[PDB]
Amino acid sequence: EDPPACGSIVPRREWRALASECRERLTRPVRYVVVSHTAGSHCDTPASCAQQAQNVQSYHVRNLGWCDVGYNFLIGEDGLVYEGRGWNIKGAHAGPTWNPISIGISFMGNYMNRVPPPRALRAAQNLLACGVALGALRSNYEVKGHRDVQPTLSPGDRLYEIIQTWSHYRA
Amino acid sequence: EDPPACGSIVPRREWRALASECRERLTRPVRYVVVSHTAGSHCDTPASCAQQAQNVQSYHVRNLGWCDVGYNFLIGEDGLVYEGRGWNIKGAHAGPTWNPISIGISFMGNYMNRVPPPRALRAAQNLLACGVALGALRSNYEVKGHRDVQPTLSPGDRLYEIIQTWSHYRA
Amino acid sequence: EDPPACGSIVPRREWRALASECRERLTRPVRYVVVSHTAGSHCDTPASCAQQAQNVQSYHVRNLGWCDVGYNFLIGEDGLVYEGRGWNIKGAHAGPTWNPISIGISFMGNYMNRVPPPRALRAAQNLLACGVALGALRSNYEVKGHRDVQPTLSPGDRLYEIIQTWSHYRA
Amino acid sequence: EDPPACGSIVPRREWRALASECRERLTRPVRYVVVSHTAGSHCDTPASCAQQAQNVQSYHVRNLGWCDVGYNFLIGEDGLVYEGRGWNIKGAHAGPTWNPISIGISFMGNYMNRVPPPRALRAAQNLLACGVALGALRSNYEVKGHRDVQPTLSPGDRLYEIIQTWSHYRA
Repeated sequence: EDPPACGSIVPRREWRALASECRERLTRPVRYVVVSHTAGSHCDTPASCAQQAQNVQSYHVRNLGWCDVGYNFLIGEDGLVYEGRGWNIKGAHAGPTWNPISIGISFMGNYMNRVPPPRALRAAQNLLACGVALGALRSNYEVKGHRDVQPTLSPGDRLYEIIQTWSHYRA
Repeated sequence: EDPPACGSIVPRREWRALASECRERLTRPVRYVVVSHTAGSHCDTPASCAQQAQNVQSYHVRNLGWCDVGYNFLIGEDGLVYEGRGWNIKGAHAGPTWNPISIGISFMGNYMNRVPPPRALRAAQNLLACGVALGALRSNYEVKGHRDVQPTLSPGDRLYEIIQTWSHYRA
Repeated sequence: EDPPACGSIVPRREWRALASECRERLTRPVRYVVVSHTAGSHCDTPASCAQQAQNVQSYHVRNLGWCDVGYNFLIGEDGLVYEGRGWNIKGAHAGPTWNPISIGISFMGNYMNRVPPPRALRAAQNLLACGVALGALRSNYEVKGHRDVQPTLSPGDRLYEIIQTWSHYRA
Repeated sequence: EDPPACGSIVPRREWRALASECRERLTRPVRYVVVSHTAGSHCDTPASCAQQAQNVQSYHVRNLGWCDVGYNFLIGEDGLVYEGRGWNIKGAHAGPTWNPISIGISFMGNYMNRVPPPRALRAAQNLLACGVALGALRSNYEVKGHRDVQPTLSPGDRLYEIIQTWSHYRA
């Protein structure tokens, strides 16, 4: 358990992630959930997606210098949700104006002309569900697309195309 | 009326199962969950396990002439749960004295001397978790080994050896 | 084979018992008998008792959500023995360590400051005789006080005094 | 700011308990608390209760054969909490289904027709506030009546009426 029914999340110890060092904490009942993409390479197997998460964190830790991978959760097309900063550590993912008031979830890969498979979309929503259930996400949580809050191309034309569908998407 | 953060399941319409011919139902809160293996080939990709599902369902349908895949849910080493007969229909999985009062989930593989991967064990636990939230299983469901309800090595020595540690395993 | 009759037990059928869902079994011969009371309200007629018998059961299956009334037999001031889980299925009456190895007869009522009418005593002391002849009980079974194996006042204070008198009472 | 600030519990070695013999560990945060009552004699002086506490202990330890006073914490009408088997050791107080996912606090006495003094009602609540501040009790724990999970009158018809009023009582 991770208390309630938390839609199968892969713990850090499992994708061989480097120890975090982030100390800033999210004031908890979070309201917004910004959705993005990594614009990087994608993976369709648990093995390649654990090697892929690794690739993203190392770039964030070793190269850019941050305390840990900046997303709170990474979603692979292997239908699995990878753990990042978790439901409590404020993540660096949408800018200073949004990082402390929202959870950040990123779909691994670049979705300009490519749509993520149903299992990712499913894994994603299922991850939000265990969010409310946990008491980290207000049942009245609002999902904004990365574009919506920053001058950016992500989460890809196609991936942004679908998030507009979600019962919680917002203007 | 009552859905608390269930979990994510791969729909038959995705692993392309055949049409179910079963029309017999399980009476709702179900009290027992029987765990078993298929003593078949494992698979560690959403792709491969979309076939292993079929292999199992067709063997059951085409060769034993059953109305559908035997178990209510199949579980892959890929870390995803495959929908079998689901929470509503009675599956054929552990003798006539046990089939009408239990949910039968089965890890796809011959776990005689092979422990299933963490993500798989995680998949199953979470599945039963959804079970409760959804309301199909009692809050006090009782996970029982296959070999506990009838004469077989199933669900494999090492897999059985592992489920006895589960919070809901019983006598 | 020796018309072993002592059968004069009201059968589940007769007191309108809800169908049991219990399936684990004792092993005959069974060596111990734990005597408890229900600390509940007493009845003294085949009518008012098949009433209480139904009540004690709804409390065990409807409230505590158990697979059936927890005792193996219920004695009534009406002088009759009411079938509970019976001689073969293991009840839920004295805890993890005794439940597996013992039958649990319980007197319907609260014997903290009353002595069960002779009918009840005769009824029970006779019920044991049955267990013996049929084989359910070791010819030399040992009787225990509910409070003997669990922190409680059961089987009542004066009723407790009385059983310590029985031939088969053990330490 | 926010330091331990736990209320105060009488240590084991102050009321003289025998050495504990238990090794089974609770897994914390624990989310359920089951409120029981010894159903025995009350006390109202740090002297009489410290005595009463060991009575209860010998009974569970030498009589029943158990490894230590069944409960995790005993509440005295003297306004003081007596350390039972503590915050992290599995107790024997509500059968095999709850003993491992709950903490067991018992009010020394019998409240079937006697309301516990306010001090008592404040010592037990203060203890709970403590258990949350120490991360022993999940922040959103639920209080259950001993009788809501097992067949018994415990904690007492009036004490039971008292706790249902509680902000965490959730049957």
